Amino acid sequence: GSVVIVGRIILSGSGSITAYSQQTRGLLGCIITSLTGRDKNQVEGEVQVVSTATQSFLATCVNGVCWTVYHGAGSKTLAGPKGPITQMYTNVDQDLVGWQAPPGARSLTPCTCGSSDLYLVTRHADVIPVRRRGDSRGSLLSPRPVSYLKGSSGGPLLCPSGHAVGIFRAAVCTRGVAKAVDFVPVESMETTMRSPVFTDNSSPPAVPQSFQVAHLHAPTGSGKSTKVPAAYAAQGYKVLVLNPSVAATLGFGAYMSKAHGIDPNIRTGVRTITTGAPVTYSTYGKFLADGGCSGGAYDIIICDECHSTDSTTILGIGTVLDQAETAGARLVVLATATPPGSVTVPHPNIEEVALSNTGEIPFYGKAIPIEAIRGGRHLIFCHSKKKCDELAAKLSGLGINAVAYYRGLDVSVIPTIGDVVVVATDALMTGYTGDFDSVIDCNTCVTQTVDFSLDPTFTIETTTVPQDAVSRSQRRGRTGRGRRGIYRFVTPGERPSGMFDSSVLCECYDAGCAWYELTPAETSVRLRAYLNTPGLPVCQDHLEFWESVFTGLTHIDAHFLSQTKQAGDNFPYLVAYQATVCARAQAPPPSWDQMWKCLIRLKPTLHGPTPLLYRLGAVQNEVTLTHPITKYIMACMSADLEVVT
Amino acid sequence: GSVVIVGRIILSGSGSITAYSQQTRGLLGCIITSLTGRDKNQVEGEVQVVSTATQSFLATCVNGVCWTVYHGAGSKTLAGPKGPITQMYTNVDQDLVGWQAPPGARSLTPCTCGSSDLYLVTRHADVIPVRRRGDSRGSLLSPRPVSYLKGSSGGPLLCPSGHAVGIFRAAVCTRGVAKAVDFVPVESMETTMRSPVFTDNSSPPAVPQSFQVAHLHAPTGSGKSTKVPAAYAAQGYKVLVLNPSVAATLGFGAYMSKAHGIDPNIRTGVRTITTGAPVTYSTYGKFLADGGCSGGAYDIIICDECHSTDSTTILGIGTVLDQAETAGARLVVLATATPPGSVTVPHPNIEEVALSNTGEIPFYGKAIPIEAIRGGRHLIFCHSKKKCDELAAKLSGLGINAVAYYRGLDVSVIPTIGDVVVVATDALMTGYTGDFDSVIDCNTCVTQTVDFSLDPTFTIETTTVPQDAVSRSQRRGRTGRGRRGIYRFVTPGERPSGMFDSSVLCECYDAGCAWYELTPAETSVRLRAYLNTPGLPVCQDHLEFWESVFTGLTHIDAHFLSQTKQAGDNFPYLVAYQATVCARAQAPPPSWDQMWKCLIRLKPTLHGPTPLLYRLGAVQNEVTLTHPITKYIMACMSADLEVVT
Ligand SMILES: [Zn+2]
Ligand SMILES: [Zn+2]
Repeated sequence: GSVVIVGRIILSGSGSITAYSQQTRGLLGCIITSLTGRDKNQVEGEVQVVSTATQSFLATCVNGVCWTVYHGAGSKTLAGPKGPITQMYTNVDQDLVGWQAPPGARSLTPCTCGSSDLYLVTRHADVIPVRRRGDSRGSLLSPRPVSYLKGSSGGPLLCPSGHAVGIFRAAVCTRGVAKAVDFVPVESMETTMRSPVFTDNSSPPAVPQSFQVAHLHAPTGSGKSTKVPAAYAAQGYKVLVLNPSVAATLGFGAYMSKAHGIDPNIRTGVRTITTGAPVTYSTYGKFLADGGCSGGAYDIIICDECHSTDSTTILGIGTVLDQAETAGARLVVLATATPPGSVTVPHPNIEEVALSNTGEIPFYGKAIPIEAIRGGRHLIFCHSKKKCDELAAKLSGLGINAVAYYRGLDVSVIPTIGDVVVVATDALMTGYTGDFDSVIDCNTCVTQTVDFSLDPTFTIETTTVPQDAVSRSQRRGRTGRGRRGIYRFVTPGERPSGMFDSSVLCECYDAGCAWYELTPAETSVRLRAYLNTPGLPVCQDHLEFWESVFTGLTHIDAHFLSQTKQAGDNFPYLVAYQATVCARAQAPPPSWDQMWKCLIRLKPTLHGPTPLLYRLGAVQNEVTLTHPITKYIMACMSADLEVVT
Repeated sequence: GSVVIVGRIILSGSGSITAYSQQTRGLLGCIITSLTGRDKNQVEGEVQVVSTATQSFLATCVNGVCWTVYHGAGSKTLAGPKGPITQMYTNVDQDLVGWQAPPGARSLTPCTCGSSDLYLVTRHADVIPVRRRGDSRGSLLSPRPVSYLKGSSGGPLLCPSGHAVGIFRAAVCTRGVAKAVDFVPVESMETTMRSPVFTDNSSPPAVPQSFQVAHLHAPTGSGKSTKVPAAYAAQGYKVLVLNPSVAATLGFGAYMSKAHGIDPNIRTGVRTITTGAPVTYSTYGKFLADGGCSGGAYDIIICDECHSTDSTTILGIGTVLDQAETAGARLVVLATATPPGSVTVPHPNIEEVALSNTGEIPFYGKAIPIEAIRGGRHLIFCHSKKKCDELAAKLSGLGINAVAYYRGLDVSVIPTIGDVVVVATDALMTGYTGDFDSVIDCNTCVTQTVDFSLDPTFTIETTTVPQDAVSRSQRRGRTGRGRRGIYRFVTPGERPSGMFDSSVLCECYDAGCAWYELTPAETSVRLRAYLNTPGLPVCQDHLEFWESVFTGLTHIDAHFLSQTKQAGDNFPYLVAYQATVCARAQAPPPSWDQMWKCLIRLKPTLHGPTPLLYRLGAVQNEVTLTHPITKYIMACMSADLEVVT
C-alpha cells in the first residue's frame, strides 16, 4: 500500500503568508491508488495533503524532494505516474522520509535568513505563528489543544520570507494543550540527503583502536551470533553475546561446540554454565540481573537482535551502551537482520499463500483446509492465549495432533519429533527453537499503549493490532531454513517497524524497580544512552515523566511485589504498588479480576472507595482522588510531554 | 451509499451456542459495493457483519427480514443482487430498521421457550451470557469495558435453543464499564411485521372528541403554518401555532391578516400583540417564558418545525405534551416537512450541481467560479462565523457585494432584492425569511457532543460534522421556492435525521435553570413527556443523570448568570456556575477564552489553580479537584448511563 496525494495546501508569498486547501482525491480514488501505486494526477504546489488508508497527514517538497515523517509514512512507496516511487531517503532517527519529487512538483527553498519568527502551515490551511526557541523547537504564540495540530505532521515551518525552516513532527503538551512544536530542521534534511547510502555493514566490524559502537546488518543465518564471535575469539578477544531468547541462548552451547569447537559460558535465569571460555552467551535479562557490565570482562559485546522492542532488551542494550566503555570494551556491535526501516521481501525458498474462505477450519475470518495441516509439522500463530486454546481444541477434536503454547506452559508441551500442529503466541520465540514445514500467521498482535487520560492520571491499554515488518518476518521465519517452506496468511499488510510506545519505557522502570534493584534515576541513565544511540528502534522521549512517576512509588510491600513477580504479569511493580496503597487503607482494589489476586485473601475486610493510582484495566469499583500518592502522580502529569501529530 | 455485507458470524447448530466469523469482503470491495448498491455475492447465514463507509456493525435476519439499528444504518439501502434494497421498516423510536432479506439469507425465528438465560453474539464472534431482566434489558454475568461491545449493534440476543429474543442496540454503563445491555425485543419486530408499511400523515387531522396527539408531515409551503391553522380557526377553534424562529413567527401573523383574514395574537420576546383573534402565533421560547399552557386558552396547539432538535424547541414541545390535555386542548399537531428517518430527495424547482476544483473562490477544498454569483442574489452556507467574515471579505475584494451573517448581528441583509451574496451560518433560518436564485452549501455544520470522560467529570466538545438530511433540505430549501433555483454543494452525502445528542438534554436543563425558573425536577417531567412521545427526534435517556448534576448547582451568582444569558453563548448556566465557584475562591477561570469574559475585569485579583467542575473547552490553567461541587458532580458520574454500541 502506497501513500497517496489527496489534496494540497496552496500558499501565498505575496503580502502576508496565507493558505488554502484544495482536495483532489476521493476515498475510493485514495484506496484504488493506494493499492496500485499508480497515480496519474499531477502534483502541484509544495505542500501535499497525503493519506494511507488508515491515517492522513502532510508532505512538503523542498529541494527536489517531497518529505514527510517516518511515523506517518513508514517505509511505504509513494503513488506515482509510472508506478510506486520507492523512498529515496529514510532516517528513522530523524523521523524523516523522502521521495524524488514528481514532475509537477514546485518544491520550496531552504531559509537562509535565520529568522526566529516562524509560521506553521496546518492541514486546514491554517497559518499559526511560532517563535523559534531551538534548532528544532518552537513555541506557539497561542496554546492550542493537540487535537487541532493532529493530522498536520509533515507540514512546513516557514520563515517570514516564505522559505522552509523545517517540517512539523510533534507537539509539546501540558495536560493535553499544545504549547510548543517539534520539527525536523531543514539542515537535518541536507545531512540526510548527503548521507552515504547503499551502506553495507554486513561484515564484522574490525575492533577499533578506541571505543566505538558498530552496527552489523546481515540476513538471518549469516552467522552474526556464532561465526562472527568465533572469528573474534580466534583473534584473541573475549566476547559477550547478548540474546533475548532463553531457548536460543541455551542452544548456542551444543551448536558452538560442534561448529566451532568453542565451549562457551551460558547465562540464563534458569541455568548458567561457566566453562571459563573466552566467549559468553547471555540473555539481556540475565545480563541485567548479573548487574550489567563487569569491569575488564570483555573486549567485545555483541547485542544480538537489537531490533527487539521488549523492555528487557531495551534496558539491557541501554546498560551495555552506558557502561561498556568504562568497563573496558573496545567494541559494542548492534546486530540484526531487520534494522529500523526494514520491510519484508520475498524469500527464495518460502512459498507465501494467502488463506481463502474455503477450508474446514475457521481462522480469523478465513479458513484453513485440513489437508494443509494433517500430517507434518505446522505452526499456527495466534494473537492470544484464548485463541490458542480454542484452536488447539478444535483441531484435537478433529483428530489432528494439536498442542497450544504460550507464556506459562512448559515448552515440554511441544513435541520435537513427529506430526504436530503447534498453536502459539509470540511467546514461542523465547521458549522454543525449532522450524516447521509451514506457518500460518493471523497477522495480528496484542500491544500496550499509554494514554495520558488524566482520569485521574494515565492509562495503559491493551489492544490487538496489525503486525509490523519484524513481527511478520520473525513469524514467517519459522519455516524455510534449509527446507522448502509454506507461509499462509490472513492479510498481506504489514505496519512500519523500528518504533515502540512509551508504555515500553514505563515497563523498563517497572522492571528496573521490580527485578533489578535499579532506582528510577539509574534506569534513566541507561534508557538515555539507548535513546542517544542512532540505528536503534525509536520512541518518544518520556524519560523524565516516567522517572518522576516511579520516583514517588516508595515503600512498596515486599509480599505483594513477590506475588506479582511470581505471577509473571506485565507491570508487577505498579500493580503491586496500587495493591499496597489499597491495603494501607482497607480500600478494595480497582476491581476483583485476575490482575488483583494478590489481595483476594483480604476480600472480606476490604471496602470503601479504592484510591486509584493509575488505570491498568477496568475499574469496576468507585474511586477517590484524595490519596497523597495519587496527587503526586497527578502533579507528575503537568510535565512537558511530546506527542506525535 | 448503501450498507454492504462484508462478512458474517456463523452459529453452531447444536450443543452449546458457539460462533465463528467469515470475512467475505475487503475494504475496496466494500466501498465499491456501497456506491453501486449492487452486491452479487451470495448471502449465507443469519448474522451479517455490515458496514457503511465510516462504521461497521451487525445485522440479523429474523423471519425473512434483515434487521439492524437505526443509529448505524440510518435510512440507507442494503446492497443487493438486483441493486439497492430499500428499507421495508424504519422505526426510529425502537432504533430498528429492516430490509426484506436478499436471497441466500437464512433466518433466526422467535424464541418460544421464554428462557431467562440469554446469549449475546458480538462481531468478534464471542458469545456472552446475559441474564434477562426486562422485555428489553439484560445483565452481563461479567461486566466488561464498553469498547468490547462496540460494533456489535444489530447483533442478536439468543435463548439457549438459539432462537431470537431481541437485537442488541446499547449498553448500560457505570463509569465506562458495561454491566447490562439494552435490546429491541423480538415481539416488537413481530408486531412491526404485522402492521402497515405505509402510514398516512399527509393531511391535517379532524379535531377529536378528546385530547389527541397527531403528526402532520407535509411539504414546505403547504400552509402547515398558515393554511391549516386558518382552516381550524375558520371552523371555530382557538389555535396556537408554535415556531422555532422569531423571524418566521412575526412573518405569519403579518401574513394571516393580509392573506387569510384576521390579525392573530403575536408573542415573541421582541414583539407581543394581543388582538383577541382565535389564532396566536408564538415562538417556543416565548411560550416557555409565559409558563406554558394556560387553562382553557386553546383547543389546538400546533408545534411547527417539530423536527428541530435545538433545546428551546424540545423543551417547548415537551411542555406542550406534558400540559395540553390538562389545559383543555383537544389536539396537538406535531408538524414538519422532514420527520425522523426522512431523507432528502429531488426538488423539481432546484437544479443541483456539484462543485469542482475549477473556480476562483476557494470553498471547502473545492472552488466557486465568480460567474455563478456575479449577478443576482445568493446564499452561501458556512460552518463558522469566522469563515463568513473571511469569504464576505475575499468576495468583496473580487468586487462582489457580499455580507456575512450570524448570531450577534441584526438582519442587515439587503432584502431590497438588490444584488447580493449573503455568506451565512445556520442562524440564517432564525433571523431571515427570503429565498434566493442559488444556494451554495459547504455541507458541514458544527455540533456539540458530550463525553463522559471522567477527567474529573464530563466534557462537552464542539466539533464540525457532515450535515444530516434536515440540514441539507433546509439549506437547499432557501432556493427554488416557487421559481427555478440552483443548489451547489461540496459533497453528496447526508447523515441520518432524527437523532440528537445527550448534550442537548444538558442544554435543556441549563435553559430551564437560566431562563425559565424551572427546577431540574420540573425540567425532567417535561423532557420525559417529550421522550415518551413517538414520532419525535430521539436521544438517549440520560434524564436522571442530568437532573442530578444541575440539582447540585445551587447559589449561582445572579450577576454572572445575567451576563452569560445576555451574551447569547451556549451554556449560560454552566459557564456562569463555573465562573461563580472560581470568583468565590479568588481563582482564575479554566482559560482566558472569550467564554470566560465575565471574569476578565477580575484578572488582577485571580490567582491559583481553578477548581474545575467540568470541561467546556480547553483548560490552560492548573486545576484542583477538591471543591465540593466537583466531588458531587463526580459522584453523579456513577449513574447508569446507556450508550449506543
Ligand atoms: Zn528565511
Ligand atoms: Zn427459547
